Amino acid sequence: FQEAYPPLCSSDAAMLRTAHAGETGADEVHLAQYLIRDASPLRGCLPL
Amino acid sequence: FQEAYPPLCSSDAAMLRTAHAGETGADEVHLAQYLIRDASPLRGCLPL
Amino acid sequence: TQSDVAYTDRATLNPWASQKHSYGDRLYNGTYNLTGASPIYSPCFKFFT
Amino acid sequence: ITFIMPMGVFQANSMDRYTRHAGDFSTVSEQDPRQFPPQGIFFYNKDGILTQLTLRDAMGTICHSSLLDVEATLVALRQQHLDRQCYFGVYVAEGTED
Amino acid sequence: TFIMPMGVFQANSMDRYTRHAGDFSTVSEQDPRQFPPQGIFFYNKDGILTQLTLRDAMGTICHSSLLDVEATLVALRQQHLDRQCYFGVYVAEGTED
Amino acid sequence: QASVCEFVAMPVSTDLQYFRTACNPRGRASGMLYMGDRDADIEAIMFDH
Repeated sequence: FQEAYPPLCSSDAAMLRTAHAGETGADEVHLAQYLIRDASPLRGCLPL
Repeated sequence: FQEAYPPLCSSDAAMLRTAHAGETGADEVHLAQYLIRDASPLRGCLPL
Repeated sequence: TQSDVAYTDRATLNPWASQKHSYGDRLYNGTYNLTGASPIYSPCFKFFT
Repeated sequence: ITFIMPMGVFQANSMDRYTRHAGDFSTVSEQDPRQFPPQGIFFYNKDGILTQLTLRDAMGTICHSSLLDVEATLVALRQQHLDRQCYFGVYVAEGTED
Repeated sequence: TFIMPMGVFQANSMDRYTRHAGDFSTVSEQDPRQFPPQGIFFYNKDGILTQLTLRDAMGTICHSSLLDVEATLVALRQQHLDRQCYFGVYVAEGTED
Repeated sequence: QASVCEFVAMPVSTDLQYFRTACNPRGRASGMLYMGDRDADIEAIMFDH
């Protein structure tokens, strides 16, 4: 099938950690430091 | 005869994407741009 | 000269308590037996010996 | 089916200077590109992740021929009597021997 | 395959957009929070992050042994360009002028 | 266990909707699937044009 998609990502001083554990707050851009959200296997794997 | 179908928009979609996929942008508008929307058939299929 | 086996990005988080004879190791490692006469249990004794 | 479609549109009736929740597309300073016209055309194609249409083409396109147009259209409406209208002034001349 | 990008800063200036507020900038007066991205604090199995920030320069880019220019332009001496040309080209030695 | 990375120097500013559309690195078609509309010139689709 020849490809690869991008993820539910995280980790800035503005966007790194879990405090919340599930699916968190929800910004979707601000200027020029990013995060990234999911596109593949699991709408629900990674719980800490 | 005469009349018309549609879907849901946002043009500065700097009124388009923060984190949802569901029912998100509906108050028509944010600063000076043009934020079209939604009235042909299918509501809520096929997540983004 | 080699790996931190846990977090393989660096040698060791703090270079003050991880070398052969660093301050941390000279203070708590049971082999040197610095705190033998102290009757107080040392909670980090098991992490260094 | 058919539909129709768009580039940025504008309103007219001067009735919309409102507000709801805010500190806006504005910085320490005043007026670079924000009190201004929208952007345009883009899209969002097959299965979940949107697409551009900003600034590139109408030039294979209206250098076009059937617009200067005068034979057959006016032709197809020849023969009446043209509604109340006279000069306001259109004729012309050459000096005035004065 | 999933495939992970890691280097740029967009020289935008197109798509300003946003989700959060005035809750926020950093501590004092002037508002630059304009960091684009450098390399990567990342996790592992069961508690622990490691970091693909980069800090040996030391993957790929510059490399040399494309010190090697007879074969690919073995796709550049048997197909054909568009001519650029012949006063197209001048800085040299004299004519007693 | 083992892992190995394949980077190729990606882009500052025209696009984050192909950072929104996703994929294999390689980028635009070579592959194999839909065949037929002529076959034997195995030199000129990702080697000519």
